[PDB]
Amino acid sequence: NITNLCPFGEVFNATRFASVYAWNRKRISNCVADYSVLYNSASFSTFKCYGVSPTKLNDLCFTNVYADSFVIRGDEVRQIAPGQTGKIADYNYKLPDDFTGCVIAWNSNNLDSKVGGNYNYLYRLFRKSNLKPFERDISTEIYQAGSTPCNGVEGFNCYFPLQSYGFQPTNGVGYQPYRVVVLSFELAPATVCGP
Amino acid sequence: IVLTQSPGTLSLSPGERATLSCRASQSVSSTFLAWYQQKPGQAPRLLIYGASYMATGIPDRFSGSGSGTDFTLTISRLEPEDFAVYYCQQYGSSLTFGGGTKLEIKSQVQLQQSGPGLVKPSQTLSLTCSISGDSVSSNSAAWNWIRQSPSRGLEWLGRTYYRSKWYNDYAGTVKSRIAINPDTSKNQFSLHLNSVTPEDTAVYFCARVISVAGYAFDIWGQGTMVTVSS
Ligand SMILES: *[C@@H]1O[C@H](CO)[C@@H](O[C@@H]2O[C@H](CO)[C@@H](O)[C@H](O)[C@H]2NC(C)=O)[C@H](O)[C@H]1NC(C)=O
Repeated sequence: NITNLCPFGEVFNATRFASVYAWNRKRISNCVADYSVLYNSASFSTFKCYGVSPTKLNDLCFTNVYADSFVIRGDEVRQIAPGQTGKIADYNYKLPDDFTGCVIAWNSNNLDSKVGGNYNYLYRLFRKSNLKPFERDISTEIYQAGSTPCNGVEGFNCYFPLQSYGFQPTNGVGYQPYRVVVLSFELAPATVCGP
Repeated sequence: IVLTQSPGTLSLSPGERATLSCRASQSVSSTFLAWYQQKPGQAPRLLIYGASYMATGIPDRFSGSGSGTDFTLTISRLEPEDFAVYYCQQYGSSLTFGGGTKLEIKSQVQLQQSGPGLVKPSQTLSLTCSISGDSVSSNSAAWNWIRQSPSRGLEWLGRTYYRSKWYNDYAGTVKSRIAINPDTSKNQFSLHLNSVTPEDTAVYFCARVISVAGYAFDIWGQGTMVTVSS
């Protein structure tokens, strides 16, 4: 019955999104969420919902929601879905098998690219073992790809575990930056639900 | 690991496509293949690192693909200025270049080289590579030395860098008689060879490598030729 708008404005319209390997997470609570404005925006390239169908989100009440945001390459978007495998779904950001939420993505080629090449976006490439769902790894220790221990210094068979996307305004549509926001619902006194 | 350039030589016309091929002796788990284009009389230029990602100020005609033991480069629409040579470089447990294909048709950081160009046989050779626009003791860079001769192609000599202290590496062929010395006071690095032989006649370049950019030779030097003769 409380009447205050959810801060959906700042999440989607933030000036800076973090790298895929250090994705942000935000709690939204004690507010009424109007999901109609998002859907009829036509500014989103992809709006896919698992376990819950849109156009009914204005009903239903949730315990608490989650907003995960980052930026990745345009082609790699299809890896953000349950049961998918790849570099992103193994070493960077993995979704559980029982996901109940929606995935929103839209092209951002005119904000995240620079003339000289943007090297401020990175992604993890090597890891000893795959990730568990919703687990984040931030460390930057040197990966040991061979029999000879590296002892914390890089060299032959001692690779740095992070690599740069290198976005540019002239890249193909498959290699352009895309912004992604993942909403997770959990279905306790419900606090967030629309009018 | 040995890289073999599959197409020998191609002759095309303006407008259509071109297709290259690079083959690895065994699997490259590091996946750090890079493609370089060299015009005559000029230092090589970087095109693609990571086998797919574009470099700085490069049009969209060039495309890269491949994985495992094979790789390919594709040119969408040729231009009369594409009279050049194209190489194929890898990194991992070893650093090796490729033979390369000759194709014929019908900026904020600078490296400057200095040193003598002629030396008496059985003497010492000294070269220096001054840096403008960066600090030689950077945390995320390495400084290399490359040399080229027509009989052997492009050859890797040695490298130096600094993470907590100074670290050096050298190629097995030249281990016994090579030295690399940095100097932070005047921000340079120099190469020394105590003994020289007639076959050493070659053209030398100094190059910078950034670890987050696929270990690709980003910025090259002017390069100078050295001839060993009486
Ligand atoms: C984020 O910013 C966009 C851009 O201004 C907002 O969407 C616009 O809102 C105005 C009303 O103030 C409408 O007239 C435009 O048609 C909207 N454009 C689009 C593309 O939606 C949006 O309201 C802001 N907040 C969120 C959560 O998106």
